[PDB]
Amino acid sequence: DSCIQFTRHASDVLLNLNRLRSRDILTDVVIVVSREQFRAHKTVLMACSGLFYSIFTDQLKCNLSVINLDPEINPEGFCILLDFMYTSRLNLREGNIMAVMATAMYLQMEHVVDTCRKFIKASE
Amino acid sequence: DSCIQFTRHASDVLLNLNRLRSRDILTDVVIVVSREQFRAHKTVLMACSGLFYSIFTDQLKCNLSVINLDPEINPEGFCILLDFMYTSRLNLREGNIMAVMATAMYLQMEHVVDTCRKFIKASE
Amino acid sequence: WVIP
Amino acid sequence: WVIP
Ligand SMILES: O=C1Cc2cc(Nc3ncncc3Cl)ccc2N1
Ligand SMILES: O=C1Cc2cc(Nc3ncncc3Cl)ccc2N1
Ligand SMILES: [Cl-]
Ligand SMILES: [Cl-]
Repeated sequence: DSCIQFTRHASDVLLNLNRLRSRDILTDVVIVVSREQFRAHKTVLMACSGLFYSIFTDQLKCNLSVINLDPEINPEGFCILLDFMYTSRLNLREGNIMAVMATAMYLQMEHVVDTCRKFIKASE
Repeated sequence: DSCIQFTRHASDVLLNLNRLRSRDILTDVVIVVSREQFRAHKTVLMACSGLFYSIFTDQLKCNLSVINLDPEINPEGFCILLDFMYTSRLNLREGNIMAVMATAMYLQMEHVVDTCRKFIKASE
Repeated sequence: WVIP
Repeated sequence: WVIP
């Protein structure tokens, strides 16, 4: 086509979605991780994660207001990944890299899994 | 902080939100324009438009599944802006610029209003 | 704004 | 990935 494009549009949209999350506006699901609860928007979770995409396209699960993750999932790893989903920023540290990578593999967040693999390989 | 950032994350999120819109997945509102109906996600509309942000933060309107726009709003202008919201691409043409600018002013989409003003000023 |  |  002959469209023009606003370079900062996608980033501004994600920034606003994160502001709605902060203020708990229009959040439609609670993710339960080892009795730690995280409120989010189903569409943002689907847009970032192969696991949430599969969950919320399921005819029965699409209607659930609570999703319980596997008990092996670490709440801090989930929190770091939820923050990444809404900001593009990943708080990756020596002390959390194993939990973050395991959570990203479970959530099916391939780009996060890739950078964790590379950061681990650099330290060996 | 000491975060790393995935450059293409925001763009990939918006691309996935547009794929959900195309497939009518988790759309939670219908926008009615001169008897033309557009399905969308309330959060994306809020993230892009000052008008939708005000509408869906209202305690009564946040719960509506149908929103009727002012009858002076042109459906093609709305369609072009809805596409921009989900893609960052604006299909701005000599034949639609007046309708697009009027719709962007009503929707309170300041960056769109700005480029329309500039494109109009270049033609005078 | 840019030409994509 | 970049340093923001
Ligand atoms: O690594 C990843 C990230 C990711 C996101 C999604 N999301 C969607 N895919 C296609 N159409 C719409 C959506 Cl919402 C699916 C798989 C994966 N895998
Ligand atoms: O031009 C524009 C675009 C735009 C978006 C919004 N959205 C939000 N603002 C702040 N926190 C969350 C959200 Cl969702 C408000 C005003 C305007 N004005
Ligand atoms: Cl990812
Ligand atoms: Cl705008």
